[PDB]
Amino acid sequence: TLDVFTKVVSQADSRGEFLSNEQLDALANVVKEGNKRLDVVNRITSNASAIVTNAARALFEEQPQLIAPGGNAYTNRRMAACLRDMEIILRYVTYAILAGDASVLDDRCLNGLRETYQALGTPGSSVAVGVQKMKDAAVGIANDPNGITKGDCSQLISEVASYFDRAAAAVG
Amino acid sequence: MTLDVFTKVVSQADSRGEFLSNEQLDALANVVKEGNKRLDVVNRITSNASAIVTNAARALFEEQPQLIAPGGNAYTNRRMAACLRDMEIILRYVTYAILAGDASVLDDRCLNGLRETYQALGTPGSSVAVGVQKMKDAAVGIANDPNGITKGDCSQLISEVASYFDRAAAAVG
Amino acid sequence: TLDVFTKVVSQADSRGEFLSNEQLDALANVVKEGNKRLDVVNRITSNASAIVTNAARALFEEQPQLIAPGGNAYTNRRMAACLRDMEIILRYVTYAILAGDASVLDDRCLNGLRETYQALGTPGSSVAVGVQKMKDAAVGIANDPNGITKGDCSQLISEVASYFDRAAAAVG
Amino acid sequence: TLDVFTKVVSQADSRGEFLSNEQLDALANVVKEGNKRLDVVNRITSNASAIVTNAARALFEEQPQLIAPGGNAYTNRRMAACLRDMEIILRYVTYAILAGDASVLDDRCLNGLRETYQALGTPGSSVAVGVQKMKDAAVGIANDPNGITKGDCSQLISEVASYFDRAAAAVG
Amino acid sequence: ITTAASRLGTEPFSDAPKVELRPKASREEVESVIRAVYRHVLGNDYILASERLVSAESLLRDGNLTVREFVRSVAKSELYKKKFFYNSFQTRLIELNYKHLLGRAPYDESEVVYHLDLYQNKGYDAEIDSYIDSWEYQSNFGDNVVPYYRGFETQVGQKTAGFNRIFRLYRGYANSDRAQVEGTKSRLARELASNKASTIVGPSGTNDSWGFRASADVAPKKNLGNAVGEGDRVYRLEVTGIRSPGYPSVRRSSTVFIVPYERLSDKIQQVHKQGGKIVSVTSA
Amino acid sequence: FRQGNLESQLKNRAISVRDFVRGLAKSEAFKTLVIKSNSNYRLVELALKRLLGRAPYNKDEEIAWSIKIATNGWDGFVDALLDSEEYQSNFGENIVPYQRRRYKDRPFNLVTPRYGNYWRDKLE
Amino acid sequence: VKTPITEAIAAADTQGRFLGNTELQSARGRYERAAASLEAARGLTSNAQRLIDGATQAVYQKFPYTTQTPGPQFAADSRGKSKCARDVGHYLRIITYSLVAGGTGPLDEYLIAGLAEINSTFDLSPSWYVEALKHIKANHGLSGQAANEANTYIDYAINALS
Amino acid sequence: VKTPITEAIAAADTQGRFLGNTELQSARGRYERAAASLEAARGLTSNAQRLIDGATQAVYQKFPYTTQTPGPQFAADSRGKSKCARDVGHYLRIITYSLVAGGTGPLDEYLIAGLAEINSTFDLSPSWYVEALKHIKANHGLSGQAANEANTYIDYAINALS
Ligand SMILES: *[C@H](C)[C@H]1/C(=C/c2[nH]c(/C=C3N=C(/C=C4\NC(=O)C(CC)=C4C)C(C)=C\3CCC(=O)O)c(CCC(=O)O)c2C)NC(=O)[C@@H]1C
Ligand SMILES: *[C@H](C)[C@H]1/C(=C/c2[nH]c(/C=C3N=C(/C=C4\NC(=O)C(CC)=C4C)C(C)=C\3CCC(=O)O)c(CCC(=O)O)c2C)NC(=O)[C@@H]1C
Ligand SMILES: *[C@H](C)[C@H]1/C(=C/c2[nH]c(/C=C3N=C(/C=C4\NC(=O)C(CC)=C4C)C(C)=C\3CCC(=O)O)c(CCC(=O)O)c2C)NC(=O)[C@@H]1C
Ligand SMILES: CCC1=C(C)/C(=C/C2=NC(=C\c3[nH]c(/C=C4\NC(=O)[C@H](C)[C@H]4CC)c(C)c3CCC(=O)O)/C(CCC(=O)O)=C2C)NC1=O
Ligand SMILES: CCC1=C(C)/C(=C/C2=NC(=C\c3[nH]c(/C=C4\NC(=O)[C@H](C)[C@H]4CC)c(C)c3CCC(=O)O)/C(CCC(=O)O)=C2C)NC1=O
Ligand SMILES: CCC1=C(C)/C(=C/C2=NC(=C\c3[nH]c(/C=C4\NC(=O)[C@H](C)[C@H]4CC)c(C)c3CCC(=O)O)/C(CCC(=O)O)=C2C)NC1=O
Ligand SMILES: CCC1=C(C)/C(=C/C2=NC(=C\c3[nH]c(/C=C4\NC(=O)[C@H](C)[C@H]4CC)c(C)c3CCC(=O)O)/C(CCC(=O)O)=C2C)NC1=O
Ligand SMILES: CCC1=C(C)/C(=C/C2=NC(=C\c3[nH]c(/C=C4\NC(=O)[C@H](C)[C@H]4CC)c(C)c3CCC(=O)O)/C(CCC(=O)O)=C2C)NC1=O
Ligand SMILES: CCC1=C(C)/C(=C/C2=NC(=C\c3[nH]c(/C=C4\NC(=O)[C@H](C)[C@H]4CC)c(C)c3CCC(=O)O)/C(CCC(=O)O)=C2C)NC1=O
Ligand SMILES: CCC1=C(C)/C(=C/C2=NC(=C\c3[nH]c(/C=C4\NC(=O)[C@H](C)[C@H]4CC)c(C)c3CCC(=O)O)/C(CCC(=O)O)=C2C)NC1=O
Ligand SMILES: CCC1=C(C)/C(=C/C2=NC(=C\c3[nH]c(/C=C4\NC(=O)[C@H](C)[C@H]4CC)c(C)c3CCC(=O)O)/C(CCC(=O)O)=C2C)NC1=O
Repeated sequence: TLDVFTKVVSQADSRGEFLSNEQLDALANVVKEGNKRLDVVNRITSNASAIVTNAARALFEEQPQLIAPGGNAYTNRRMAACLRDMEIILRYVTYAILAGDASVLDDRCLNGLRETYQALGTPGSSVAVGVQKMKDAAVGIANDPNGITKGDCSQLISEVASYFDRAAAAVG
Repeated sequence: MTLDVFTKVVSQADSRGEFLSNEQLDALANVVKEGNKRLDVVNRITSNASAIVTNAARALFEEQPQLIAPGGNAYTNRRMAACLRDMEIILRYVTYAILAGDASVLDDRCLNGLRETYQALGTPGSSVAVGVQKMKDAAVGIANDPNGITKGDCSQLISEVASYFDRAAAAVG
Repeated sequence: TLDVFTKVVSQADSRGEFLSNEQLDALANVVKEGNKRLDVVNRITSNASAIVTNAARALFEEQPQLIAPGGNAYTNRRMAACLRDMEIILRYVTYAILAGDASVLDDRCLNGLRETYQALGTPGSSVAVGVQKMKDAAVGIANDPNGITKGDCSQLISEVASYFDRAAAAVG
Repeated sequence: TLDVFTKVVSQADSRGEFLSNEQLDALANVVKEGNKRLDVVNRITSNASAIVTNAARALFEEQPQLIAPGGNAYTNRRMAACLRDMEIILRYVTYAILAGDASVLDDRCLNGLRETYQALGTPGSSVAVGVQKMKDAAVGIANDPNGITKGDCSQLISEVASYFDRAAAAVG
Repeated sequence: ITTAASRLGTEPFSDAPKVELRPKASREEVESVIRAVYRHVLGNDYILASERLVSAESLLRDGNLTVREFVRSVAKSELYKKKFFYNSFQTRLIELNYKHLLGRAPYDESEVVYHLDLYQNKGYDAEIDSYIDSWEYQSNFGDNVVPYYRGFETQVGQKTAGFNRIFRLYRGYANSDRAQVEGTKSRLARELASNKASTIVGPSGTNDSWGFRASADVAPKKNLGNAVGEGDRVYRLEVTGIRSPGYPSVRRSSTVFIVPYERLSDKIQQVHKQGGKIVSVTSA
Repeated sequence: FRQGNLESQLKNRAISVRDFVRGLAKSEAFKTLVIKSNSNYRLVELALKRLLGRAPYNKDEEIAWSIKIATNGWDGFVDALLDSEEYQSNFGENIVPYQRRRYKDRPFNLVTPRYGNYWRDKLE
Repeated sequence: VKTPITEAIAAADTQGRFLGNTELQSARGRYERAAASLEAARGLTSNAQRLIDGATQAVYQKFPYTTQTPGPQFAADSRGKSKCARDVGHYLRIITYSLVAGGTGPLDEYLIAGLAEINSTFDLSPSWYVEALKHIKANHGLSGQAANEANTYIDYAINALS
Repeated sequence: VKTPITEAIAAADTQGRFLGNTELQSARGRYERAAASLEAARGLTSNAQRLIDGATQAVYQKFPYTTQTPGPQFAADSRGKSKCARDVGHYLRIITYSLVAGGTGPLDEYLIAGLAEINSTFDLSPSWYVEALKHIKANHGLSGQAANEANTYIDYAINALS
């Protein structure tokens, strides 16, 4: 479990020198964008369950053979395995957005997902499609201004689109 | 590994390290008597090989229409051909096992990595089993009917063929 | 743990259609041969301990090097390991006879026996000879009519000879 | 492939300093014991094939089940696999004695022997016992003086007994 | 897990009733709790009658004793050490006590580091006290509930790298865990600090080839090279047991192949000609 | 001429040496040096002489391999040579090409020029 | 799965003992029960198209808003009503499965495990399928001892919905 | 292993084609041949104790020094003669194996692979088992065409020893 701060700390520990001035200048900018980071993380967990069901219907339409009998997500028991585990991507993504680093995302939700499926028979491609259907809706939920002050989050929202793309490409 | 019914008994009798017992030679003498019926059933499949690939393909791609529909795993003409070409490869290794009389050749070539290779490929395992299960009721039905041939009941031999497709089906889906 | 019934159920679940008429005609025959299945299973567990000792003496005569020193079944402890175990084949065989299916036999007593011996040094032949010496006596115990009504069960006894041959060939 | 010399070289390369005086004093001693190293290595390869057959008979007596049908070394083909191999321990041991270092022994004959047996079914104990039956005879061949000048090499023979014990304990 | 549980051999654990200890005493339910303790803690090894710990049992009949204090007392007993502690490495044991007392395979290497400095300062008999007096034990096992395998379900808060270290731990219901061919050495001591998760291999007959351990210096899982293939799809196929032509042709069985897409179809045909069995191909 | 990417792969071990030789045979740095200067029948002979490490048997088999190269390309003929059963059994999977038997036989690098006798006559 | 044959097996497995007369009497209780249960399954398989047409129309008349309210969850569009006959067509399979298996195994493994888990997410009210099964309970047409056997699994599914 | 059934299989596998009439005619050549070969195996299994007693005594009278010379390799002690009947008792199994399999598969896989490899190491002269098999070749007591088929495998083992 690493931060943006402890990323710089463990990197400066390996060289064994003091923290340089521009690194403190860069981390002072993270303090200024710190309140925008709580704007984006609070907006996802408020719309957490609404974006799980909405990405599930768009997945199970466009691959109809899953629900269909013989499919990997056919019975009501596996179906809940898949439907509820779509939160576990979002559980570890919004950890990484609030952390600002992809270390927590890597060793919990990324380290064995492409591992565990060969023994399970869950298609790798199907899982990737589902997370990529979360990404265009999770970015779109945090994008629109309604009752918040207007600011610029382009350089910060691209971190969120990188986090889902890190989660997608490591499996499929 | 490529094994027979004979070398099944040989490698089993090698592990105990004793001579071949009398009833084992009595059982293998029966396989000699049913040996000509085994060539009756194997010759009938490869004569109807290409006719049963296309006929099982249409019944598959009707009843799961989303495959050749766009976005499907068998949509484009290349993947489609591979799937079509493959359905012979089940039948290539099934009729090997019928003429062998043993499922060892079926296991280490066509069964050992089919349920393996699909997670990396995205192909649906359940659908494939259905495709092979649509071969089985037609392959049994081709060898069942008698036209211009002596009539005998091998029902004890055709059940081996229905076991071989069911071995090929259940190991994937 | 599967039955003959749940074999048909899980097979009919994968196709996703109703149960066909001849499948119910076949399962109605299993009801009629159901009382013969309790005839054969009750006869083995009554002669369970008598067929363990009798197959043990015929094994340890014909391979004398086992209870000879240096052998794998030499000392009293391992010797009880083997003796205790020969019931465990019979425990999982008579489960499969009463189940009428080889699913319970496969995932408990067959799934790691050929696995566990390379680390143990127990030879393959000893197990094969031992179980194949059970089979000709277990069939012979259930074959003879003494004080039971005469019937025909050759289509059912061949299932028992198949179950030991499944247990034998998966190890040696 | 490393020496005693290149052991000191690659160790002195990592510190990045010149070679110290006592290291050259220690390597000058290896020059003085260099002629005893050719005494011990020449005595093994002259008795190479005699110690393979002699350690094989003592192995296949004391574990008779390998020879017996069903064993891992039963058929004449596997039997030559094991017999042929027992030179390959001695091929890589006498490399390491003449090298004076265990680097050549490690990455060829030690790096995958405990690996390759789980897929092969060859037992660990048989391999361990055989190597250890070579060691008390290989030390005993190089120990006795007949037609050579008498010297002291107990500080050098213990390296050979360490090399077989390195080869034994890495597998079993 | 069902139709993966048939292959992996974890169908008996998937539908396994909790034993408990209802507070009314009855000899049969107590007799069946005691088999449920000794089967999981001793890894389906058998207990003979001198090995029974009949004096352990007398306390169990009384109300005060709780399966939890009993499981402390079987692991501190010298019987359990004679099978597992003396014939094994200390890291293996730290790895092993999580399999029995907790039921899950070790998540991080840092969990392991804490145990060693506890084991040195306070002994092994206080180490097993720290496995039992953990919050993860008390949350899922009560005082009157046997430890069972929790490797399979979610047990929220698990890492999935630990989902596959559990399949490196026991090879089926049928196994002893002294009876795996790496028996003495820690199978996961390399995996815990390389921090990679190796391939799940299932047990025998259900899987045609059980014989695959991860090598020392083996091919990397994700690769960079296009590998001659015209289209980038690259797949990583490993073989388990190769008994093809001898001494120079096969210097190393169980070698991992990295083959791109367009020659994958011929590649499976060469491996079967070698008599090898494939445990895994993986896109990378 | 040497490729940096290919050399790196061998150290990593991601690519099998038999998969590595495919890089050098289908390298356009290699292709300009040998395919501009050599005819089709010499292109058979040079690929057998180096990759398979064997002399060609006769003349009629350079004719035999020739049709495949024109249709399959240079890459497709190399691909059919390396996936031949003869190459895969005798060299095996990870062993560098070499000449099999040369009791009294010319080294092939010395024996065969990079370019052919035809392309020399154009240079004059 | 759960079957009173395998219920006798898995109970004797944990004790590590042979099939005594305790586990053996559980078998013939399953056997002679099948003869009043297999033609209880034949009454449902012959009337397959009647009941899924009957229960689907019974749901719409009980809840008239479910045909009018706009939403994916409802049956306003055609693909909702196409998913309507799929769902109750999926219920009648498992009831015929659990009648033939003779236990509540297939009802456990295939229907009710996680059934209360998904209905919170897709806002499918379980009282929809309560009235769907209650139409099948009254209009199955089964009679006698066999009917009683087919009547419990309908009521066992209803208590799992609630 | 090698069997003219599987010889037809592995040949059709490398070409990647179906079992045509080329591979199919190799099967009935194996089938008919078994009826002259299975009672060729019954002549050896019934006479099992005769031949291993006969060939072992034939070796000692041919080579009289092998009973007198002191060494592990020889038959001076009792455990040598105990290993004597083990070896020729192991030859007659594979001949009955390769007669029943109908090919030289079990002779290849179980006997002659590495047979010249071990005899250089243990200094077992192959001419010992040459005279051992030649006694079995003359005294197996089999007659007719079936005996001739059985005999080839005796002569195929002799050429593998030399
Ligand atoms: C001998 C005491 C025990 C024994 C050995 C045994 N080995 C094989 C087969 C192989 N052995 C090796 C070993 C190596 N190859 C290497 O490159 C290295 C590093 C230097 C080693 C150590 C290999 C690769 C093989 C493959 C097979 C071959 O021979 O080519 C066998 C044969 C197994 C088979 O299935 O045929 C045997 C028997 N077996 C015992 O029982 C002894 C205790
Ligand atoms: C058809 C019923 C199903 C299906 C199949 C499908 N297969 C592929 C691609 C490949 N299939 C193989 C298969 C084999 N190789 C073997 O050696 C053997 C044993 C003899 C078999 C069965 C291989 C190697 C490939 C890939 C490369 C190649 O074929 O040359 C695809 C392609 C998928 C893609 O995206 O490329 C498909 C679609 N598809 C279905 O939906 C059916 C269930
Ligand atoms: C066509 C008008 C006449 C004709 C053609 C013909 N040729 C062959 C056989 C071969 N043709 C070639 C030709 C080439 N190889 C090259 O590399 C190139 C330049 C890129 C050319 C033009 C070669 C090498 C052969 C040998 C076999 C091969 O195909 O690889 C045939 C087949 C003959 C046979 O198989 O014996 C035919 C029919 N022959 C005629 O009848 C026409 C008069
Ligand atoms: C094609 C799209 C697709 C996906 C993605 C999918 C997921 C999916 N994952 C499941 C279980 C699972 N999912 C996970 C994954 C996780 N649990 C953890 O502990 C980690 C936090 C997390 C991974 C990062 C695990 C470990 C299981 C097995 C749980 C069990 O067996 O109870 C199940 C139920 C059982 C199954 O068949 O294996 C489904 C249906 N199904 C689909 O059809
Ligand atoms: C942990 C609880 C917590 C939250 C949730 C929080 C959010 C938060 N977001 C803020 C600002 C802001 N937040 C945003 C966010 C965005 N604007 C856009 O148009 C984008 C689409 C989007 C990012 C994707 C912006 C633009 C501002 C402007 C002010 C600033 O830079 O902080 C501020 C500044 C102070 C204030 O608003 O009073 C707060 C409080 N502060 C807290 O203490
Ligand atoms: C519809 C169910 C059915 C089958 C399958 C059937 C087959 C069948 N094939 C027979 C004969 C035979 N079948 C074959 C076939 C062959 N021999 C070879 O070596 C060739 C490779 C192969 C042809 C390609 C031969 C040679 C015979 C000899 C007897 C005859 O001429 O009928 C006979 C003669 C009577 C008997 O065997 O009892 C039967 C019964 N009869 C039936 O009622
Ligand atoms: C040697 C070969 C052989 C067998 C195996 C055999 C069994 C056998 N068991 C029978 C009856 C029966 N068998 C049982 C057995 C039981 N019912 C239970 O519910 C108990 C759990 C169990 C005893 C523990 C019963 C209750 C009957 C009823 C008929 C009778 O009394 O014989 C009958 C009566 C005739 C028939 O069924 O056609 C047969 C044939 N007969 C044979 O010739
Ligand atoms: C039993 C324990 C034992 C050993 C091992 C032993 C070896 C030994 N080898 C010696 C000499 C020697 N050993 C060699 C051997 C060789 N030089 C080469 O270049 C050849 C390749 C190789 C022979 C193949 C030579 C050349 C000498 C020179 C001195 C002499 O002639 O003894 C000497 C002379 C005295 C000394 O070195 O202090 C000793 C001690 N003495 C012992 O007491
Ligand atoms: C019901 C499922 C099941 C099976 C099958 C099972 C088998 C089984 N056999 C074992 C041991 C053993 N198994 C045998 C068996 C034999 N050794 C020989 O040489 C003989 C030929 C043969 C008896 C005929 C022996 C001797 C041991 C003890 C080995 C030792 O103590 O070193 C072990 C290791 C644990 C222990 O021995 O305490 C297991 C798990 N355990 C189970 O839970
Ligand atoms: C094998 C046993 C089994 C059953 C029966 C089952 C039903 C089931 N029906 C669902 C949705 C649905 N169910 C229905 C059915 C209905 N809604 C209506 O309006 C009608 C009143 C009623 C039919 C009579 C519809 C229309 C949907 C889609 C709703 C949505 O997408 O939000 C869903 C969630 C999404 C899905 O994968 O399609 C499940 C899991 N799942 C199972 O595993
Ligand atoms: C399944 C086919 C098969 C055969 C036949 C076989 C023979 C065989 N005989 C051997 C030794 C032996 N072979 C003999 C036999 C003889 N020596 C004599 O003096 C007599 C002349 C002659 C018998 C007529 C003896 C006495 C030994 C022990 C020699 C020793 O230990 O050095 C050995 C080496 C050690 C062993 O494991 O016992 C092999 C491999 N191995 C095989 O896998």
